[PDB]
Amino acid sequence: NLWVTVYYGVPVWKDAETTLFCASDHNVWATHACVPTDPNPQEIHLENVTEEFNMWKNNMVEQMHTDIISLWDQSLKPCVKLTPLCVTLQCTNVTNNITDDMRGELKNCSFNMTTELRDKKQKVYSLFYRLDVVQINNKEYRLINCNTSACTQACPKVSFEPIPIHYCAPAGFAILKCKDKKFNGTGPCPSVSTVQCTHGIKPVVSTQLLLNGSLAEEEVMIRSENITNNAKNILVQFNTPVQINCTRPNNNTRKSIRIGPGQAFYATGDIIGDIRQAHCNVSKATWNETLGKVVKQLRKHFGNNTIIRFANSSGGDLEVTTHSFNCGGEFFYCNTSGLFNSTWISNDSITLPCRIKQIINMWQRIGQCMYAPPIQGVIRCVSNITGLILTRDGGSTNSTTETFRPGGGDMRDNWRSELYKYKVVKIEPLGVAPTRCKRRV
Amino acid sequence: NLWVTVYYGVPVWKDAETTLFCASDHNVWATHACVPTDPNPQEIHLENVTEEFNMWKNNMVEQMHTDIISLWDQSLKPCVKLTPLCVTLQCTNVTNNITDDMRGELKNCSFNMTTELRDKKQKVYSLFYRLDVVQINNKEYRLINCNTSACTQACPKVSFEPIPIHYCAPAGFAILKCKDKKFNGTGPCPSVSTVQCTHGIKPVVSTQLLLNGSLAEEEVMIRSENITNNAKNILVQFNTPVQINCTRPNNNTRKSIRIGPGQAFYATGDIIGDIRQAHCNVSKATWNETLGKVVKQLRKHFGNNTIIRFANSSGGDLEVTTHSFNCGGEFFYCNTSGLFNSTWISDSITLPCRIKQIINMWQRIGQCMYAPPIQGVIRCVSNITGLILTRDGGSTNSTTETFRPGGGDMRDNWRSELYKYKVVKIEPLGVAPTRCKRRV
Amino acid sequence: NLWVTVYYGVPVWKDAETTLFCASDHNVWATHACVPTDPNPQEIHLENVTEEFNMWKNNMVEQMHTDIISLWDQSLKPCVKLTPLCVTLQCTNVTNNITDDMRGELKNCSFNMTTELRDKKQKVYSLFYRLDVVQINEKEYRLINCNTSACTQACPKVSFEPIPIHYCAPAGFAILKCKDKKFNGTGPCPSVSTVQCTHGIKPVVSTQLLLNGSLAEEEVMIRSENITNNAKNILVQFNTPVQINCTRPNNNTRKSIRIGPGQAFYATGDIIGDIRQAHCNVSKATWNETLGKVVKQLRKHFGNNTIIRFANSSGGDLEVTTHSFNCGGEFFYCNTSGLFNSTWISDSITLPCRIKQIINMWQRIGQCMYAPPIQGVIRCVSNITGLILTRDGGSTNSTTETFRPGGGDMRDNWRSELYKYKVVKIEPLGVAPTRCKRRV
Amino acid sequence: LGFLGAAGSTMGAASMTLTVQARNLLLTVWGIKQLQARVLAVERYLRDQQLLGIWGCSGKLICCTNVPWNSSWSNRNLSEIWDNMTWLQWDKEISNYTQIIYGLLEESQNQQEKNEQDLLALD
Amino acid sequence: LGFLGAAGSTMGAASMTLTVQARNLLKLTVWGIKQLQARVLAVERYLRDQQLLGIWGCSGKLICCTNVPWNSSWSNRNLSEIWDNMTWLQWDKEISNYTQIIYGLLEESQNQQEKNEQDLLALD
Amino acid sequence: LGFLGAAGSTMGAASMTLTVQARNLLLTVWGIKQLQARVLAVERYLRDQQLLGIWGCSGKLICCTNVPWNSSWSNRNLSEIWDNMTWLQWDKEISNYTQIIYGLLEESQNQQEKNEQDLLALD
Amino acid sequence: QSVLTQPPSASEAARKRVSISCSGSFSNIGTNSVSWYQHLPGTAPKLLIYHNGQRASGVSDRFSGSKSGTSASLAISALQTEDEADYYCATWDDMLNGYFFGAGTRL
Amino acid sequence: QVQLQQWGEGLVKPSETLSLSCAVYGGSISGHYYWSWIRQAPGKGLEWIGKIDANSASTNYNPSFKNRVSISKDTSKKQFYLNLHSVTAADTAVYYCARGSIYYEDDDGYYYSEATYLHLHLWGQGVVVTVSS
Ligand SMILES: *[C@@H]1O[C@H](CO)[C@@H](O[C@@H]2O[C@H](CO)[C@@H](O[C@@H]3O[C@H](CO[C@H]4O[C@H](CO)[C@@H](O)[C@H](O)[C@@H]4O)[C@@H](O)[C@H](O)[C@@H]3O)[C@H](O)[C@H]2NC(C)=O)[C@H](O)[C@H]1NC(C)=O
Ligand SMILES: *[C@@H]1O[C@H](CO)[C@@H](O[C@@H]2O[C@H](CO)[C@@H](O)[C@H](O)[C@H]2NC(C)=O)[C@H](O)[C@H]1NC(C)=O
Ligand SMILES: *[C@@H]1O[C@H](CO)[C@@H](O)[C@H](O)[C@H]1NC(C)=O
Ligand SMILES: *[C@@H]1O[C@H](CO)[C@@H](O)[C@H](O)[C@H]1NC(C)=O
Repeated sequence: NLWVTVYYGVPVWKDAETTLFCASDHNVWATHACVPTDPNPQEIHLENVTEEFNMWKNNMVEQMHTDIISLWDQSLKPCVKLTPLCVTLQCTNVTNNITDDMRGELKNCSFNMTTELRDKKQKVYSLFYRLDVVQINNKEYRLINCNTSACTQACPKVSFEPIPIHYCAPAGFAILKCKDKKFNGTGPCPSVSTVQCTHGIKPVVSTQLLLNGSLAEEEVMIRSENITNNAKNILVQFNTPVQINCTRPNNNTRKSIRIGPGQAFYATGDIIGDIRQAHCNVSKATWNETLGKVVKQLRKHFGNNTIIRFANSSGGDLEVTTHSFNCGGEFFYCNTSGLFNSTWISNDSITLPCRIKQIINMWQRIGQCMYAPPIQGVIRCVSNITGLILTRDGGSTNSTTETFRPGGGDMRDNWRSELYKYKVVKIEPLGVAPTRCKRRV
Repeated sequence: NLWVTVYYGVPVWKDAETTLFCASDHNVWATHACVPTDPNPQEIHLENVTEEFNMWKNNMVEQMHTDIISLWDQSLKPCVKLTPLCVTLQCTNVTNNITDDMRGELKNCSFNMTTELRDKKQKVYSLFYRLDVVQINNKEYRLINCNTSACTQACPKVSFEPIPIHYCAPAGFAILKCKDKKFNGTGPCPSVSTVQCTHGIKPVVSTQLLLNGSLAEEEVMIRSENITNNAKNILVQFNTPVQINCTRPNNNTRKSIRIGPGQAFYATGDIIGDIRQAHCNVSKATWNETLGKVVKQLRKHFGNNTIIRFANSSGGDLEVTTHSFNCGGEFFYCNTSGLFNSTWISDSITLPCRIKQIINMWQRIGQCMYAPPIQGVIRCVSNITGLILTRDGGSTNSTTETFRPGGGDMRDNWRSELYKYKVVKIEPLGVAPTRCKRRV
Repeated sequence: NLWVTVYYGVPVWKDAETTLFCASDHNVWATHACVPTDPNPQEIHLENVTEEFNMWKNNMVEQMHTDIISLWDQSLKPCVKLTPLCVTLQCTNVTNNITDDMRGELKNCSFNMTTELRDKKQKVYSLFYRLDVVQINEKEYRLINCNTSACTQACPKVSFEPIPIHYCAPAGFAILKCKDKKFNGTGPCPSVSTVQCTHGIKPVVSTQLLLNGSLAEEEVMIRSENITNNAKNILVQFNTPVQINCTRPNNNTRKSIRIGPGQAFYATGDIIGDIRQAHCNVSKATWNETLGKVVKQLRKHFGNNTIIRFANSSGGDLEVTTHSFNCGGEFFYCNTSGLFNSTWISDSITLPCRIKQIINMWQRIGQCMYAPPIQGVIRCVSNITGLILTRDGGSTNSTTETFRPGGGDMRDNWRSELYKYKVVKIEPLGVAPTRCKRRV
Repeated sequence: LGFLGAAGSTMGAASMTLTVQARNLLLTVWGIKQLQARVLAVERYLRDQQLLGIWGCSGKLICCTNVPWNSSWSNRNLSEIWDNMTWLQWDKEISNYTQIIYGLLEESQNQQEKNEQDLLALD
Repeated sequence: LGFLGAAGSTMGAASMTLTVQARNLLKLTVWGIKQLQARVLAVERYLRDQQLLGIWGCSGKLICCTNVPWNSSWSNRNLSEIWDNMTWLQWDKEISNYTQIIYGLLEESQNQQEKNEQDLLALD
Repeated sequence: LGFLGAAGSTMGAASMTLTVQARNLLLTVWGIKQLQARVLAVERYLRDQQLLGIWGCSGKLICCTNVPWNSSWSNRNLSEIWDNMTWLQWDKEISNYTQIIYGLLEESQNQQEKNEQDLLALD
Repeated sequence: QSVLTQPPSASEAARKRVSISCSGSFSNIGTNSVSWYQHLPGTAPKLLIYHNGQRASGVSDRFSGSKSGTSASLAISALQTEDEADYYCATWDDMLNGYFFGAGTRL
Repeated sequence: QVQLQQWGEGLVKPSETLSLSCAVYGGSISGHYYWSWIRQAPGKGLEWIGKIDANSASTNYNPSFKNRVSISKDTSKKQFYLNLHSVTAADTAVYYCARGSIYYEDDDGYYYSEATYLHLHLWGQGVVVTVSS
C-alpha cells in the first residue's frame, strides 16, 4: 500500500567543505577581485533547528588562512626585489637628539648602492633599526635576511588596511549562522540561521591580542578545546572593547634611492626633531575591569577559590613574545608585560614599550620575508582590543593557583574568533518517503 | 478568458557585454591561441529588423584593446631582456656619407658590455639614433627610457605582420552586423544581419592616419561623437585608398653580441653605402582629390561657404605629432605637415621620417621594447584608408574651420573597423497569451 | 511499416582524442596534485567485440610526452638558477688514487664565486667532470653550457624516482585495454576490455634499453611500424627480466657554496676513497638466452637460414650512443658495446659507464639542468625489459642482418607501456526502426 | 531562414522556428578567458532549463499553462498580436510584467502538483 | 518562507516549499579560479541530480510517484507520524544506509516500465 | 554487466542496459586539464540532453517517434536487425543517414507541438 | 724536500738585470698570489712585492714581480751593491692550509 | 704608522712550554688581517708557525708543528700570544710577529677577504731565543 516516492528540493544538509569565494563592497588582499556584495544580505532564521558546530574542526579557517597567504604572496610579486641591497654596511650609532630608551636601537648605515647605469655605483646612506642589521665581525654590518633569503620590498602604493571581506558559499551550499548566545566552541546550537555570505571579517594580523574584531553579545566568553589541556590555547572574547593607542613621535622621512632601471629603494632619511621610543597606551581602569571579568569567567570554568595569576610571555621569538601591529605601513612589536602582571584572590594609562622592525617574517616562514618601506609623518594608531590568546602552564597538583600567559605561534587563532558562528554544509535535495502515490499505465 | 503561454527559443535579443573568443585562418598576436575560423561563415540577413548601434559605447573595442595588450605582453616574455645595456655610452657623430638631412640622427656609441663569462668584459660598438640616446652629463650618453624601465629585446622569431583576426560570439550570444550604407556609426540601422564571426580585422597600429583598413561602401564618411564638440576626435573613412610607398635607403647591418649565456643583443653595424634619410612617397593628385572629397563631405555637416583649412599637429610628443608605422620590424615617425597644408574656399609628396628603436607604443610608463635592426634595404607599400582629425575650438570668431590630425587613443584605429558589429544577449524565454488550459 | 525510434545510452564508441587526467596512489611529476586512484580498479571484459588498435598512431604517447615535459619544466622553476657559474675556471686533473681508466675524467677546478654580500666575492674549489667542462683558452676551462644557456640547479629536496602514474579518461570517454596476447601493436584485437584508468606507467627515462618496464605475457614480442623500413625503430619486449646492477663507488662528498642571498650551490667537495669508474653488471648467461630468444623472434619475421649480427651504436651524440638513464639521482651514460657484440647462425658483462652533471633532457637546445652531487655510494637494481634496435640495409641483404641500438626520442620508450591502450568517445545516441507509432 | 532569421517576422510565423534558436544556445589566461564564457553559456542554459522545468514545461518548446492572462498586462487583442507584430516589440511591451508571470507560474505548477498527488493518493 | 525556511518544520508543510530550494541549487587571481571551480562543481552536482531524476522517470517533476513497493525492513513506522511529526533531517538519518538500495530499485524499475510501454505501444 | 558490457552483444538484450551506460556520462598541469575535461564532459552531456529535449524524448531512454523509416536507409528485415546485428555495425551502417534523421525528428517534434497547441486551442 | 722551489743562490754583477725564479704547484702558485720578502742579517724581513704585481711603499722602481701560472719570478733591474740579501717567495697553500716561504735565494 | 713590539725569554731550558707575547701600538686587533708568527734559524730560511684571525677565533698552524703549538688572542688589551710546548734544541730561531693583510679590491666594485691575497706588511723587531742549559 506504500510506495517510495521521490521528492526534489527537500531541506536536508550534510556537513562537508568546499572552496568559498570572497565578496567585498589596491589592497594586498585584492578586494577588487572579491565579487560585489549585495547591500541586502539575506538572513533566514531556521526555527526548531539544532545543529552541532565545531570551532577547531571547521574548514573555513584553514581555507581563509591559505587564501590570506596566497593573496600576500601574489601582492608581493609585482614589487621591487631587494636583492642588491645585501652589501657591506658601515653603520654608526645615532646619538643626535636620542633618548635613553632609543640608545642603540636606530643605526645610521652607509653602503655602496647600484645606479641606473650598470657601470657605476653610488654612495648612499640610510637608517636601519637594530633588529634589521647584524654584525659580520664604525663596524661592518649586514641585514638579517642576507644569509637566509633576499626578499622584495612592499609597494607603497598598495596599502595594508584590513578592510572586511565576506566569504560566500557557491550554489548548492549554505552557511549556517549560530545566533545562540553563551555558545562556546563546540556543542549544539539551538538558534541556527542561514546566510548567503558571512559578516564583515577584517583580516587583522596580531599576536597575543585580538584587534578590531567582533565583540561578545552579553558576557566574556572563554573558548578552548578543554581546560584540562595546557598545550591548547585559550581564546577569550571581550564584551566591552578597551581603547588602545599606539604611536611613534619620531616623524620619519622617506628617501628614494634608484637602485636600478625602473626600480627604487625607499630608504629612511634624517629624523626630524627629537627621537623617542615608540609606545602604546591602554587605560588602567578599563584593563582592570576587563581583567576582572576574565578572572570571573576563568573562575567559573576552573572552580571557585582559585588564585588567578597573570604573567607575561615565557620566551621565544619576538613575534610570539610581543604584540604585533600593522597600521599605516610600519610593523610594531610591543612589550605586553605591563598588562599581564597581576594576582587575583577570592586618567591613568599603562605605557607599553614598543619596537619597530622593517624586515619581517609574519607568516612564520623561513625563506620568504618582506621589507616594509618607511612612511613620513607621525603615525597615530587608534584601535580597540576585542580578545586575547592566553596559555596556561602546568601548575602540577596545586589547584589553588593557575598562571595564564599570552600565546601565539598560530595565525589561524585570530580568524577563528570571527568564524565561530559559521559552518559549511552540502544541500541534499533528493529524498525518498513512502506515500500512496503510485504510477498508472 | 485568456491564459499565458510559455515559449522557448524566442528570437529576442538584448544588448549586453561578454568576452568574445578569437578565431583565425611565429606571430605576435598568437595565431595558435585562436581556434580555426569557419571557411564558410554564415551571413543571415534579418529582414524587417531595425536595431540601434553605437560605435562609441561599444565594448568590442575595449575588449580587443585589452586582448592586444595581453597578447603583446605575453609575446615579449619568451625573449631576451636587455637590462645589461643600461651602461654609459661613449658616442660620436657618424659623418661617413651622411646627407645633410641625416646629420646628427645616428650616433656611433661604444660601451663595455658583458659576455658569456661573468668575470670577463667585452668592448663593442653599435649605431644608435639621436632619439634613442640622451647625454648623461658631450661624449658620454645613456640609452633613453633607462631611468623609467628596462626594455625587452623583440623576439626575432616573432614577426610584427598584422594578420587578419576574427571575433566570434560564444553560445547564447550573437553579433549583429549593420549592412546599411551611409551609416554614421549612430542611430537605427534599417539593414541588420547576424554573423557568427566578424570579418578579418587588421590590428594595424598607426597614428593620425588609418592604414590597411576597410574602405567605405560608396563615399567618404565622417564619424564623431559630437560634430559641434571640438574635444572629440573625428574619424574619417575613405572610399578609395590612397597609395603610400615607404622605405629607408640605409643598408643596415646586424651584429650579434652575446651579452650572456644564451642571450644575444642584435646591434647595428656600419651602414653599407651612403646614408640617406628615411622618407615616404604620397601621390599629390590622389591626395588632393581625397582631400577634396573630405572637404565636400565636411561641408554637409558644417554647412556651405565655410573655409575648411588643414593644419599640422599643434604639439606634444613624437607619438602624437608624427605618424607611427610598423612594417618589417622598423618603427617610423613621419612628419605629416606636407599633407595637411591647404586652404579650401567654397608629382609625389615626400614626408621625412625618423626611426626610433626604444619606443612606448601603448603610452605606458614602465614598459618598452627594443626593435632590433633588420638586414638590407626595406620597402613598405600600403594604402591609406582613413584619418583621425581634430578640430580647433572657437566662439564663432570667423567662418574658417581648422582641422588638425590627432591621436591619444589607440582604440580609435580599430573603432573604424568594429563599428558595424554589436554583441547582444539572446533571450529564448518568452510569454504570450493564447487560448490554452492544461488538462488535469 | 517501420518507424524510427530514439535510444539513449547505447554502447557505441568512436575514436577520438581527449585530455586524460592522471590517477596516483616533493616529486618532479607532482604526484600529490593527481587525484587519488580507485582502490578497486574496475575492469569490464568486453565479449564478442573486436577493436582496431594502433600503437604508432596513439595520441596518448604524445599527450604523455607533453605532460612529462611540462612537469619537468615546472619542477625546476622554484629552485636555484646557476647563472653566476659561467666564469673562468682554473682547473687541473685530480690524479689522487685514480685507476688509469679515470685519468682525465675527473677534474679539480677553482674559480671566483660571489657570496651573500653583493659586493663580496670568494675563491672556491669544486670537482667537475670532463664531460661538462670545455677548455676556453688553448688550464683555463669553462662549462659547456656557457655558450648555450644558463642551467637551472635541480631542487635537492625533490626526488627523481619514477613512481607510477595512472592515466584516466574523463566522463563520456573510455579506455579500451587489449587483453589479447601475440599483439604486434597494429591491427585488430579480438579481446578488449574497458578500464577507467590505465595500469602503473612508470615514467622511466632510458635510452637503448627499456628499464623498469612491463614484461610480456607469453614470449618475446617484437613491434615495429614497418619491418622492411630501416628508418623505423624496432621495439622489442622481453617475457623475462634481465637484472642489471649499476653502481658508483666513488663515495662523493657534497658541500654547499653560498652562491648568493638565499641560494646555495651544491658542489662535489672531495673524494674520501679510491676513485673508480662507474659500471653496470649484466650476467652473460641470462643475456645470452635473452638474445637467443630475440634472434629467434627476429628470424620469425625475417625468415630462416639468415645470420643476424648485433653491433654497437654507429655514432653521434653521447645521449644516443650510450645507454643514458637515472640511478638514484645521478645521470649515467654507459657504453653498451659489450652487450651488442655477437653473431648468430642457423660471469658478468661489465659495461664502462660515465657520469655527467650538465645535461640537456628531452633533446632540447636552450634548456639544461645541473644535477647536484649526491654523497655516499650510489647503487641501484633495474630490470631490462626491452630494447630499441635499428636495422641497416645492404646489397640484396647478403643473407645477413645487422642490428644496432637506437637512441630515439622519449616517445618510443613510453610507447612500450601504452601499446595496449586507446581512447574512444562514447556516443550514447542511436536510432533504429521498430514497429512503434507515437500517439498524437 | 537559419538562426535568428525569423526575428523580423510575425510571432505566429516565428513560432515554427523555435528549434533553430534552441539548438544554438550551447596561454593560460586565454584558456581561462575561453573557459569562462564556455561555462557561462552552460549556466545560462541550465538556468533557463530549470526555470522551464519548475513550470511543468520541461522538454517542450511551446507549452501552454493555466495562469490566466490579466487584462492589465495588455489590453491588446489576439488578432493583431500573433500575425501583426514581432517578438521584439512584445518583449518591449511586457518587460516590466515579465517577473510577475514568472513568479505566478511557480505556485500554479506547485498547486497542480499537490492536487495531482492528492487525487492520485485518494484513488 | 525563504531558503531553507522549512528545515525545522514538519514534512507535511515542507512539501509545499520545495520549489524555492529547487531554484536555489543553481593562480591568476585566486578568487577567480576558486569561483570558476565552485561554479563547475555546482553545475556538476545539479546535472548529477537531474540525471538521477531522469533515469527514474521523474524528469521535470519535484513530486512524483513510483512503482516500487516500500519494504517493511526500511522503516517500521506509518504515515501518521512521518508527515505530521517528523522532519526531513531525522528521516534522512535513519534511512541513510538504505538510500543505495532504494536508488538501485528505482533505477531498475524504469527499464521494465519502458519495455512494457513499448510493447503495449507496439501492439496498438 | 558493467559499463559497455553489452557492447559486443546483439541488440534487444543490450536495450535493458541503457541505465548502466548513461550513468557514467557525468596553477598545476593536472588542474586546468581536469577542469577543461570536466567542462567538456558537461557540455557533451548537455548537447545530448538538448537534442533529446528538442526531439520530444526528454527523460525517456527508449523513446518512440512518428517518423516513417523506409528501406532507403537499409534494405534488411527487422529480424536480423535486433537478433543478428550489434550497435557498432549499426552505427557504421547508418552514419550516412544519421544527420538527415536528426533534422527530420526535430521538424516532426515542432509540428507535433504546433498541432498539440492547436488541438488544445479549439478544445 | 719542501714546497715553493727556489734556487739556493744567485750571482750577478751590478748595473744589469737579474731574475730570480720561484715555482710551486697548482694549489700554492696557480690559485694564490705570490709575495716576495727581503731579509738582511740582523734585521726583520720586509715586504717587497705583493699581489704578484704591486710594489710596497718605499720600494724602489728597480724591483718588479710577475707570475705565469705555476712559475713566478722577481726581476731586479740595474743591480746595485746594497741588493745583496736573501729573497724569499711566499704564497698560501690551499692543500695544506698554510703559508709557506721559499728556500731563499742568496743574492 | 702602526708599531708592533714583542717580548719573551731569551734563554729557555729544554722540554717546557715556550711563551711569546707580541703587542700592537697605533692600530687594533680588528679588520681583514692575519696575525701570524714567523721564525728563522741561522742557516735556514723563514719558516711559518701559525696564525690567528682578527675578526674570528679560528686559527691555523703549520703541519711541521703538529699538536705542539698554540696561539691565543686577547682583543681586550690588543695582544696575541704564541705558545710552543716541549721546546727542543731545534727551536733556536728569531721569532717575528707579523700582520698579514687579506683585503683585496679588484678592478670592479667587488672585494675579497681570504688567505689567497695574504701578504705580511709589517714585522716585529725580532726576539732571539736560546734552547740550552
Ligand atoms: C679571481 O680574481 C682575481 C682578481 O679579482 C684574479 O687575480 C688577478 O687576475 C688578474 C687578471 O684578471 C691579474 O692581473 C694581471 O696583471 C699583470 C699586469 O699588471 C701589472 O701591470 C699593470 C701595468 O701594465 C699595473 O697597473 C699592475 O698594477 C701590475 O703591476 C699581467 O700579468 C696581466 O695582464 C693581468 O692584468 C692579477 O695579477 C691577478 N692577481 C691578483 C693578486 O690580483 C684571479 O686570477 C681570479 N681567480 C680565479 C681562481 O679565477
Ligand atoms: C561546550 O559546550 C557544550 C554544550 O554545553 C559542552 O558539551 C556538553 O555540555 C553538557 C552541558 O553543559 C555537559 O554535561 C557535557 O559534559 C558536555 N560534553 C562534553 C563532552 O564535555 C562542551 O563540553 C563545552 N566545551 C567546553 C570546552 O567547555
Ligand atoms: C545505518 O547504517 C549505519 C552504518 O553502520 C549504522 O550505524 C546504523 O545503525 C544503521 N541504521 C540506522 C537505522 O541508522
Ligand atoms: C525514403 O527515405 C529517403 C532517404 O533516403 C527519403 O528521402 C524519402 O523521403 C523516404 N521516402 C518515404 C516514402 O518515406
